[PDB]
Amino acid sequence: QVKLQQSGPGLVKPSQSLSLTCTVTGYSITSDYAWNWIRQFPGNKLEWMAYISYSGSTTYNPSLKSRISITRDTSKNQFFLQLNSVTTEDTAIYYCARGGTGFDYWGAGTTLTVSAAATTPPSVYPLAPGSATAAASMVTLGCLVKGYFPEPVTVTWNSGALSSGVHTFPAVLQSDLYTLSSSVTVPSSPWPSETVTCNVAHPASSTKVDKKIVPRD
Amino acid sequence: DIVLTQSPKSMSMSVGEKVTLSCKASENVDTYVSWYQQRPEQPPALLIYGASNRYTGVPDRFTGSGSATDFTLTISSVQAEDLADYHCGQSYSYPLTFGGGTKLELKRADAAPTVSIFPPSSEQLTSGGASVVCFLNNFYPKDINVKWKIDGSERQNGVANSWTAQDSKDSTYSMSSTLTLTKDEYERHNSYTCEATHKTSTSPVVKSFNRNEC
Amino acid sequence: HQLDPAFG
Repeated sequence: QVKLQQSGPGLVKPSQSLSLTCTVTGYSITSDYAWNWIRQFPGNKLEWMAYISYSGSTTYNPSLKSRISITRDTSKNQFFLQLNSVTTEDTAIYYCARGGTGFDYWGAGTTLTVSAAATTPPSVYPLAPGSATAAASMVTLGCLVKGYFPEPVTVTWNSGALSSGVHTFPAVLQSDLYTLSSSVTVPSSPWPSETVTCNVAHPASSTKVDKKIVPRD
Repeated sequence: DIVLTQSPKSMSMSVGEKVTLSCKASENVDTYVSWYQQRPEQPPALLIYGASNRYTGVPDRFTGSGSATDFTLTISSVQAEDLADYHCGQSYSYPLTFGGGTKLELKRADAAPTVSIFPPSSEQLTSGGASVVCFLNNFYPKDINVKWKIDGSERQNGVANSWTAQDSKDSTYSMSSTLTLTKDEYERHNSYTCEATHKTSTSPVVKSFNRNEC
Repeated sequence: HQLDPAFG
């Protein structure tokens, strides 16, 4: 049946302009319905941007009509969205959608990151216990991964051998670089005595580092 | 343009309950309110349109009502696959708008957080870094307040917090709080405390360490 | 081809 799929740049410099493509299968964009573009910010807040009716009419959300434009290619059955003088407040997830009775069909949506940062490898640091905090039975080890760009980071413990008791948190922003941390709580039987290694991987930077948590001095 | 407010921000309930979500408008929107569901890392899907009409494929435990201003999404019987975010939008006026969303969580037995604070690794310090990390794991409910103390003083600079979404096994939450400073900074203070205050205790849960403690 | 007010 109907099918929508977005595509476009995944990371751009601020103030630059760009175009996000939406290619639809199973339906003609000259047949019927309004073909929209919607973005969702980091918080689940949805925001309508603009659409191009099947007839050709275009409508834009007043707060963005100064820097955007919806266009199409009936031949290849797609429509695009151009954004100019983009700001960082623009990083989010973009969806192309068909509207008729509300928003009918959506696509997987594509994520956009507006940053000035340059691909740089992360710093993986072992987090052994402070020598005194570790209430009996279970012990918690950590793993700090700071200043890496772009996302995502891949983190596992003991090549995957460890799975339960693991906590990986969302990457945040320290300046314009990400920092992420992961934890693992294992029985107080394992640690010093059994090697635990966290494995981080940064596809972008083609980096890959194993880091062993050894008891501190 | 007509603002759509969703009253229930985060609703916590049991499987097999009865949840009624509310969606209000600024101005009349006739019956042009649709409801969309959004399971994590998934796109919104039409659930209810025309205020009441159930979109093709939507089970029965979903019913909507409301006329140009006050609308509701009722889930007769809540299931685990209803655990998601629900949005509502009008399609009456030019700039189409959505609400802030209503997250539907799962209710579970309260749980105190397991706190752990680690001094910076010698690897980072040797490079001039000084990050103190604290983990507040597997706790419930969501609401908690972490606070850092250095030599007994509160400190707001550097703190970068991070919270995981509800766990899909024990239904708990987890947070890490990081404090960053330059080694110079780090080496003039000696007592580092990670103080938390959850609702499962009348007193704050605190983890701490003294730097001159090998 | 019934579109809501906001559309078209």
